[PDB]
Amino acid sequence: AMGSMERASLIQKAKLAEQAERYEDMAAFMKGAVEKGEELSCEERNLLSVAYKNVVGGQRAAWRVLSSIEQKSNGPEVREYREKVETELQGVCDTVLGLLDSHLIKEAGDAESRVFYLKMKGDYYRYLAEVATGDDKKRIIDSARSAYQEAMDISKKEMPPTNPIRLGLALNFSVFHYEIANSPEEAISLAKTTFDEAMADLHTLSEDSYKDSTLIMQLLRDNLTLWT
Amino acid sequence: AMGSMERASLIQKAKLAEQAERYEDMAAFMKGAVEKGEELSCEERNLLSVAYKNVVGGQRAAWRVLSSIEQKSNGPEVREYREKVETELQGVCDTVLGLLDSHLIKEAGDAESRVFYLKMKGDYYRYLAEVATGDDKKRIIDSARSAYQEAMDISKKEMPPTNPIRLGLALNFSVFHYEIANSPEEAISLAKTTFDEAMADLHTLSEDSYKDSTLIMQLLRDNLTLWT
Ligand SMILES: O=C(COc1ccccc1P(=O)(O)O)NC1CCCCC1
Ligand SMILES: O=C(COc1ccccc1P(=O)(O)O)NC1CCCCC1
Ligand SMILES: [Cl-]
Ligand SMILES: [Cl-]
Ligand SMILES: [Cl-]
Ligand SMILES: [Cl-]
Ligand SMILES: [Mg+2]
Ligand SMILES: [Mg+2]
Ligand SMILES: [Mg+2]
Ligand SMILES: [Mg+2]
Repeated sequence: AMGSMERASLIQKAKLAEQAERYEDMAAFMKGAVEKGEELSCEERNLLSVAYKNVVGGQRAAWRVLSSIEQKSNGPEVREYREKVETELQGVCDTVLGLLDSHLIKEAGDAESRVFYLKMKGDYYRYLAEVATGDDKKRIIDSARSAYQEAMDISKKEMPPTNPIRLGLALNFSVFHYEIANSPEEAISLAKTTFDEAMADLHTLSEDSYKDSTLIMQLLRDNLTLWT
Repeated sequence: AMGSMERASLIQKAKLAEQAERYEDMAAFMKGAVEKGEELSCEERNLLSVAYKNVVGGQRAAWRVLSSIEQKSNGPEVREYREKVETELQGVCDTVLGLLDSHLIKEAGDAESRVFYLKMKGDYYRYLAEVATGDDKKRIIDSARSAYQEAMDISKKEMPPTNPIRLGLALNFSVFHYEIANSPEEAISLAKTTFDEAMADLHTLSEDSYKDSTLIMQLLRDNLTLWT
């Protein structure tokens, strides 16, 4: 449905929809921009990420409320409506995974872009894993694992330890370990190594870079405090 | 699309969607419940009101952001996207007005229901008036006026001055006068008379009724403070 709108108009309207807190419209404008087939700039990558994080964040928070109600219940209404929200959540994750696979990841040759999109692929399989059950759940967990691992390998080879994309990848992969993979020690180890390596690289940064890096380091510290 | 769901299941799912902060789903479930054709209980009236107030509240807040950006601008994108949001806002107001007219108002014989639905009819024409221009704007303002006035006449004949529905009607009609009709003195007069008449009736109330009434009296006082 965004096929008739210019790419630059879609980007401009995504920024307006962000100002208006209309994140479903923001996601649909960024989906249309990706579908134009050109690579995304750094600014455009971040618009894409912000739009879908907020859309899925609404759905995950709802699914959590409904799942809690359902667990306490244990008529069909609670389960039906939890299933409705779950399906729409899965559809959002599938849409994002579809954009990554057609064809954002394959055309991303620079480290900053390739790590960004692989971390997104890990995050959206992780959201699928949160609602999954059984050994359907297993292949989804492994897919999230694989994406984060490929991003980590690239990030370690190609980015400094203070790069905010590298930091946020490590933060989300530590949450995957803690929340999804039942590997709290791996979680803690990753978050502590990441924090310590970044601290030792801070001296290299300008004032503005320092503020960007240390903000994500504080998120790593807040988790280690929650986890230990 | 809610035609196949039982009325009681629609009400139960509206309450769940409220807990999950999913107000578009809440509105669609309550729309489906009204469309069953039976009168609404007091609790159900309030579910209907909460669902649509939140949906339209999102849209009005967005429209305000975009209108402000557009005014400062004065390409087509800002205007196009403001128009997109405006159209969806108008469609929500038309849907609510449609439910009131088919056939909630005509079947509402008790004062508490009839005043509730007429105040809703005033509020949703008032939201239409906020985005309207010219002398299209005039007939819409007059429609909001007419609905509030009919509700006020009934409320004064049939409800005590502390009844919370009567208070909230007077509060919203005073906002209509101040914001839409360019009649700040009428606004102030209404809000002060309403506050004073309720204060003199408080002695008749139980503890719980007193808390309900005085909460809306504080909203009247907060406006008089803003307006004087
Ligand atoms: O409270 C959190 C914290 O989650 C994270 C913390 C650190 C890194 C990544 C995440 P997320 O699980 O949101 O990707 N997330 C909420 C989960 C419910 C939906 C809104 C966001
Ligand atoms: O800040 C207000 C105060 O508006 C009122 C105050 C008293 C009575 C009725 C209203 P409203 O105009 O929301 O019906 N309203 C916001 C207007 C922007 C959209 C969300 C609500
Ligand atoms: Cl449902
Ligand atoms: Cl490539
Ligand atoms: Cl548009
Ligand atoms: Cl009647
Ligand atoms: Mg073009
Ligand atoms: Mg390339
Ligand atoms: Mg039935
Ligand atoms: Mg009747």
